[PDB]
Amino acid sequence: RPWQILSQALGFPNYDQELWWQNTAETLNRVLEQCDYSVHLQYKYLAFYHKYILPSLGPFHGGHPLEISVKIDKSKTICRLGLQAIGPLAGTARDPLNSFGDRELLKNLATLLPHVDLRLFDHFNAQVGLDRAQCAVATTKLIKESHNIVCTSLDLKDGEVIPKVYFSTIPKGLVTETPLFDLTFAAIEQMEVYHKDAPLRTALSSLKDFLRPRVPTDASITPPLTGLIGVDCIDPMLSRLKVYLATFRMDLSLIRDYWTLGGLLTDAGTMKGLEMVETLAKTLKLLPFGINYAMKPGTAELAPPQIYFPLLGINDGFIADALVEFFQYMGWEDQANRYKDELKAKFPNVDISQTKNVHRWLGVAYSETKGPSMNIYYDVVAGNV
Amino acid sequence: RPWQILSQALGFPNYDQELWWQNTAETLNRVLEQCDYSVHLQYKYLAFYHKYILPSLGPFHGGHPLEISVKIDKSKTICRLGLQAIGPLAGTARDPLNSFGDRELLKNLATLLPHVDLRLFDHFNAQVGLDRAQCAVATTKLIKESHNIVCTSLDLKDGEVIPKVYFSTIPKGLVTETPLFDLTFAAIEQMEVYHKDAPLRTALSSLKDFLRPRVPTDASITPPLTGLIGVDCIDPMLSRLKVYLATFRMDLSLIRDYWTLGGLLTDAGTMKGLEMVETLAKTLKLLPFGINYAMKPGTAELAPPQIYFPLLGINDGFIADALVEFFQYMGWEDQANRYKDELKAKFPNVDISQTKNVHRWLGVAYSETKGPSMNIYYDVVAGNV
Amino acid sequence: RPWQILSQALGFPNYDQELWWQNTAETLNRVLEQCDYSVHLQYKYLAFYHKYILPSLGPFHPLEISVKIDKSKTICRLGLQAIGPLAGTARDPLNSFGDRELLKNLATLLPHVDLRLFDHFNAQVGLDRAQCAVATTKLIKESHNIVCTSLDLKDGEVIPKVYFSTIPKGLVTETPLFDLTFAAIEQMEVYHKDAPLRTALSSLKDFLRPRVPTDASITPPLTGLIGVDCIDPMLSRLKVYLATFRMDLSLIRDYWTLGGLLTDAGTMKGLEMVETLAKTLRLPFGINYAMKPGTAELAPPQIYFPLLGINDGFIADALVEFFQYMGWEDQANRYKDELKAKFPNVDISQTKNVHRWLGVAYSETKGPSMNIYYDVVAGNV
Amino acid sequence: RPWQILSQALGFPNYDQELWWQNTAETLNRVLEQCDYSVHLQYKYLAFYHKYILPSLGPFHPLEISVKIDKSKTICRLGLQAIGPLAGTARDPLNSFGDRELLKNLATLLPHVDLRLFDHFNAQVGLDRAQCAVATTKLIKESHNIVCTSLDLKDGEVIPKVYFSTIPKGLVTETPLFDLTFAAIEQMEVYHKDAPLRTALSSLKDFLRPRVPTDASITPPLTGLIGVDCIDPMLSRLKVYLATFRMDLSLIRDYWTLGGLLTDAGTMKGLEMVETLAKTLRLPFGINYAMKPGTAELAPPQIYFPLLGINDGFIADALVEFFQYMGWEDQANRYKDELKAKFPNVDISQTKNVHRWLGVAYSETKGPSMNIYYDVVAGNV
Ligand SMILES: COC(=O)[C@]1(Cc2ccc(O)cc2)OC(=O)C(O)=C1c1ccc(O)cc1
Ligand SMILES: COC(=O)[C@]1(Cc2ccc(O)cc2)OC(=O)C(O)=C1c1ccc(O)cc1
Ligand SMILES: COC(=O)[C@]1(Cc2ccc(O)cc2)OC(=O)C(O)=C1c1ccc(O)cc1
Ligand SMILES: COC(=O)[C@]1(Cc2ccc(O)cc2)OC(=O)C(O)=C1c1ccc(O)cc1
Ligand SMILES: CC(C)=CCC/C(C)=C/CSP(=O)(O)OP(=O)(O)O
Ligand SMILES: CC(C)=CCC/C(C)=C/CSP(=O)(O)OP(=O)(O)O
Ligand SMILES: CC(C)=CCC/C(C)=C/CSP(=O)(O)OP(=O)(O)O
Ligand SMILES: CC(C)=CCC/C(C)=C/CSP(=O)(O)OP(=O)(O)O
Repeated sequence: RPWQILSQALGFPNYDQELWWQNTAETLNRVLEQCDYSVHLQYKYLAFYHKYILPSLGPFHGGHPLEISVKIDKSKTICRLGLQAIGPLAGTARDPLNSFGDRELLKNLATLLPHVDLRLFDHFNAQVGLDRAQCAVATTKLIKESHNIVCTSLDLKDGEVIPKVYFSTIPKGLVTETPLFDLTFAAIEQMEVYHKDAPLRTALSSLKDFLRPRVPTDASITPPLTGLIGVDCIDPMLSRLKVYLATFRMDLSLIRDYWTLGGLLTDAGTMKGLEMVETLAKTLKLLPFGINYAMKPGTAELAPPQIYFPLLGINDGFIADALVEFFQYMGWEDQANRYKDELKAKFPNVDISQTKNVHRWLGVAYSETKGPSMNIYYDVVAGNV
Repeated sequence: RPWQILSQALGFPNYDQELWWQNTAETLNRVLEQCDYSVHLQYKYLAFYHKYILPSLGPFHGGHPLEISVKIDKSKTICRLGLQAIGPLAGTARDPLNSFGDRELLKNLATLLPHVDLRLFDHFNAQVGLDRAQCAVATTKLIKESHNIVCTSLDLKDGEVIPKVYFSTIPKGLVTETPLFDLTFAAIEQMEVYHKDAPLRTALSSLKDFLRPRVPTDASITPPLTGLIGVDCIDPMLSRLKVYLATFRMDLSLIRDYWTLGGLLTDAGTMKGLEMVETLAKTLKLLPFGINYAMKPGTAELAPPQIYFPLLGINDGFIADALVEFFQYMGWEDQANRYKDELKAKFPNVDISQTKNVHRWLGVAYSETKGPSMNIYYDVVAGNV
Repeated sequence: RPWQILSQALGFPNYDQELWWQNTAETLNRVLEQCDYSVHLQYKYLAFYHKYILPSLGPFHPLEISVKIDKSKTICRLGLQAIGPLAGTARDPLNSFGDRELLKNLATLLPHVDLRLFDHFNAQVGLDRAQCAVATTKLIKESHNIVCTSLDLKDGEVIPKVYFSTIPKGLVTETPLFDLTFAAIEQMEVYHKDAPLRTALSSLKDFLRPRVPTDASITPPLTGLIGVDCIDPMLSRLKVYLATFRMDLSLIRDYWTLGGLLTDAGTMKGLEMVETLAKTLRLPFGINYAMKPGTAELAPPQIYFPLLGINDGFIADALVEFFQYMGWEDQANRYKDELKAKFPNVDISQTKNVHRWLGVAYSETKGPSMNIYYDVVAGNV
Repeated sequence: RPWQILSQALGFPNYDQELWWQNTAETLNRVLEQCDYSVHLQYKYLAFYHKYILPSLGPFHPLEISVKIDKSKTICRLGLQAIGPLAGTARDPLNSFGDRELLKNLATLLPHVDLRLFDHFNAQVGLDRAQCAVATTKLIKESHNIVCTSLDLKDGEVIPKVYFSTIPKGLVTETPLFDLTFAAIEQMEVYHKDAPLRTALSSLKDFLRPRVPTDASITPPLTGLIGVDCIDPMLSRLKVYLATFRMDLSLIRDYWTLGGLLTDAGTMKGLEMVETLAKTLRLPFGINYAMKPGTAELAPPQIYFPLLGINDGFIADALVEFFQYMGWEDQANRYKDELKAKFPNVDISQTKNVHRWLGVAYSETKGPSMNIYYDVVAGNV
């Protein structure tokens, strides 16, 4: 009902927006129900999605697909939306790298939401953004669906909408012929919060020392590489800063290396998470792999990253069986016994035992305070067509 | 909650729209609850009001106030919205009679709602609408809040939105120096449905014979007069056509004359409704009075009109006591025992025992098939300020 | 140059609008120059086209630019199908909203634009959603349209006109086209108060009754379009258009003279001219009968020759020859060069789709006139 | 005439936009003519102003048109405070969104517009919602603004500039203005990679340290504005503006020469000119120190004389006298007539608010220049 009511109440300004809603909103409503969001929050979020996200999605120019993800720990499941906002001139001479859509979205969110802060967005836009002529050069040197600089996620947590943004470093790297490592840390080392917070500066210096010998010292795009910077759109002093590595090679040895920061982290917390990540890899027998190093102001110590396993081209029925098995290993019997039925109900129009593109990523995390968590990213449109 | 959730989910494009929502939507949500609309329909209608009605309302140019009305019979209470849509150039040289806002609204409704039909709107717009130069002449000859030709109501019935429009005859009357009676019936006699439906033509001819000697034969604006034409925005063949009289004089004798069509209607149905209307007038000891004659294709017989009692300048605490008394007379004990508490809860920010502008109209009706009904029109903004 | 300056000053809200401008506005600017509109009017009309027409055009009948040529002057006109943002979907299957949106915007821009006739014909020949969906089943997939619009760029103003198709209501109601055409006209406010129009129409009916279908069929000749000016109903020309596939010298005489009703020298001079043009030279032929309130007498129609599928180099040579016959030596000596310059990105000697219609007219007061309709996009791609 | 043609072609989406056009566009057209912009550029810039500036202006600092006069030419510039649709409400208390909306639209219109410096300074001196609400308690009710914008109408292009106020972040953070100004500048990408800019800035700091507050107070002279060009950071002039209430011949010397640091004949020729202008002649005085990447040496500032509350007839006579002193006889003989013609709906001899600022500059390569800022609305109402 909510996704249908809102469709009857609001209609659509054009057919593209209708088509996006007809191929996403039922799934979104279902995910929200399954995660135990109340009716009022289902309406909150679907209304929000209708007004603010539909027009950002573009036509039904080369972007990553609209992704709904779930963050699962033993207590609860939190839903999140990941998108490439698309400007109305995206991919044309006037906007070759689609540099305006995501800021338009965030500007609109800043007058909607009382706790959204654009300062980190603006900071990183100044540091890794490009002018028109530089965007045109970057399109010549880039695969035709990487013609993007920023993208956006919306965490649907505690009855609020929490935006996050990701800035790609590659385009400025290609155009300026500057090493990715240098332009990443230079952009970070120029933040206001960096200049006033000793713990962040320590955490970063340790991260730099780990990354220096593993990533390129030259201007090449040779993995592993620092390809993305992530921030929360909140007070700079509260915001997690994230450095993402992209790489094509992952075996048990590189997992250990990335997870522990090459032997720096040796505590039982780290090793229990490591065992869990190694087990997951074995369970899957497994786009680049991602590694996400997270830092916060007021914290001098690096914690283990999150590792993202690409799932495109692996059968979704197998992934679902694999995840049930893995939830059993974790002692999450509740999650194991519903996952498969709940997956079928999110995507009723396809048979998951024949698809290979519905599960896209599986991110893994351990914290000592919070616990272990499972992040599953779905290509929503691929589960509705 | 729904009115608040939608405010958090959607925000506002400008301050005027926020201010309208802050002074209407809580009351609207409360009315909808009191009338037993489910949560899902409360969201349906409030979302609708947010997207479609807020931008039509204009700044927080001379129009009638946004009105929420309730239609009460013993079974149920139906909620309705009445508004003057305001175009963005309303009252300026480019649009002196605000001739565009209501059509903009209806165009938007025609792509939203599957059963909305514009043919009657367009027909009456062709017959009583004016060009720019004629609109400017009419502004010279009109009171500065009658600078309007059409207005709109939205019946919120059976989980649907049913639009109705009202066309004022006075402006074309003033500008063309044509009698109001003539231009009203001429416009009606030119309808497609009139040309093909003998019963409507009979019903109308009886109405004409009753109205001819009571309203002006000349071009004057001397009451009683045919001041408004009302239609439903549905298939012309299903649509009720309504002719409204405005007048300043009402005593028991004119009530009898209007109610029975000067002795034409003499059945017990008509006389029971008459007794009820006479009692209501006595109970109130009572803007013009309105009389609304309703016709439908396939019906050759006129039924008694609805009579509208203006309540502006009478104390709202007295009206509420008066209505409780009157609901008792009718044997509607349920409605009598809640009316006063429910009224206070619709308008918590004012003390109704001191206001005089919250109740605006009280319309009365009797049908033999449906039953007696009570129509109460509230100035929503006056109950929130 | 104006079309380039306005591009630099205004930009585009989206790529479709840019593309329409990049394939139409240079030509439009050139037509305006060739017709001797001043620089200020070139800017007036191109700025107008940018703000009001671009968004009506939809994603990138075809946008038509036409020229009305008599010996004194050449007047430029734009003919379009406005496209609503939900056109062709379940919510708007016959694109019934775009043209009214355009006209509402014009009613606040222009002091003399009147929507009463638009609204009257919309009420009479328009359809509701469910009837629009039935009509889409029974119609070719590019005739999913009810109204279109023209903008006459005359005397430094913009004069709108609208055209209502009768075919959809015909198919849905299974009513003869002749009956619904005249029924819609006979219901006008102006018809009820103007005897001369009623007479003129009764004579047109008497001529059309035995020539068009008495049944519900869509066979030619047929009353397929009603045209009105968006001005005071009492000043507005009402036009009834016939569409037909058969035209020979005998049918020309029949249509031109209303089957022998018109016999004056005015009529016969125009007849000789129209016969010659035919000799000099697949969409139907069009015949357009024009009536005005206060006029009881029918005049000869305008006849539209379809030119789609005929080579544009041949049409140009044919037109030069014909302008010579008329004693318009000036128009004959420039036509070919001016045509090349309107459409520089294409070779007009290779194309078959640039010239679309050639309408012809005679008046005794004004004179003979030539109306050339160009598919602008086909001369630019 | 262009401003009238564009009005007829484009109309207005709402009355506020009409009103702004009816009180600004005639003047803007007249200024452009007087400065010898061709008809095509008059249309370029008025069409631009219609589409992009009107909706930014809000409901009907004040919209300023300025002229930069040297002996060769006069260049026209527009200075505005863009106004967001929720400006001044709880959702946007310091109007922090309008100017970025305007610049985003300019970035797709114009090929050379760059937002990196805009974004950098927005991150450094901008505030979140709760901090914007605190600043509104501590600020006069028309200083509820953080950024404003100018558009230089030079060489047939539009060159945007932005100005960030430091005062709000100052009040909210209780940080000295001097510290936050330089901290924001010292964090630029270009500062970290350009030694000459760092040197130029260090010399400016050394001059400003003992003259402006060391505490958090808002007392003069103070660093109140940072100005940047919206172009490649490496080409962009960075400007630090002082606002002060006290100016005599001694402080002029002090500001002009950087307290004796600059002693060359270029500096002293400009100094004589600025002294004369002062003799010839309540908002503060402005002093604008300009730096560029690749330049290690500070040049003399531009000094802005406030003219609000002084009679405009007297200012005009004062300017004629001063153009004579400069040997600009042409500019002296037309100034007064050209001023009357810019503002025909008002009598400029009765007004005190039309001329707002008079900025003065010397370069050795270019020459002396005169910048006159007009409150356009005050010359039209
Ligand atoms: C801009 O980031 C992307 O588009 C991602 C992740 C990514 C990021 C960098 C890179 O070199 C390769 C992949 O590539 C994807 O296919 C994808 O789905 C990504 C992603 C997914 C979810 C999300 O919230 C952000 C990015
Ligand atoms: C256009 O109609 C109005 O504005 C009404 C009713 C009316 C109508 C005609 C007239 O000469 C005097 C009053 O005047 C009112 O004050 C008012 O509230 C009217 C009304 C109210 C509700 C509604 O749904 C339609 C009209
Ligand atoms: C709805 O009318 C059209 O689309 C026209 C003319 C037409 C009109 C009726 C008909 O039965 C068949 C064709 O068909 C065309 O191909 C075309 O170019 C038409 C036209 C052109 C210009 C104009 O102002 C109106 C219609
Ligand atoms: C925020 O800056 C302004 O609004 C200005 C200049 C100013 C700047 C800083 C300050 O502390 C006091 C005044 O104050 C004015 O009255 C005015 O007209 C200013 C101005 C004018 C044009 C321009 O391009 C920028 C600022
Ligand atoms: C291949 C690379 C480097 C990254 C792509 C992986 C991906 C889906 C990144 C977004 S991670 P995010 O949704 O923001 O998750 P949290 O870090 O807050 O748990
Ligand atoms: C003074 C005059 C003539 C009329 C004003 C009275 C008024 C409030 C008219 C709208 S009546 P309406 O809401 O459409 O009620 P229904 O007839 O369907 O019951
Ligand atoms: C009806 C058929 C088959 C073709 C006619 C083509 C057509 C509608 C041309 C426009 S006629 P129009 O431009 O409105 O010209 P005028 O009658 O005012 O001279
Ligand atoms: C800072 C004070 C008090 C007044 C200055 C008034 C002001 C900001 C004028 C604009 S300076 P601007 O137009 O940007 O001119 P240029 O420096 O490029 O010559």
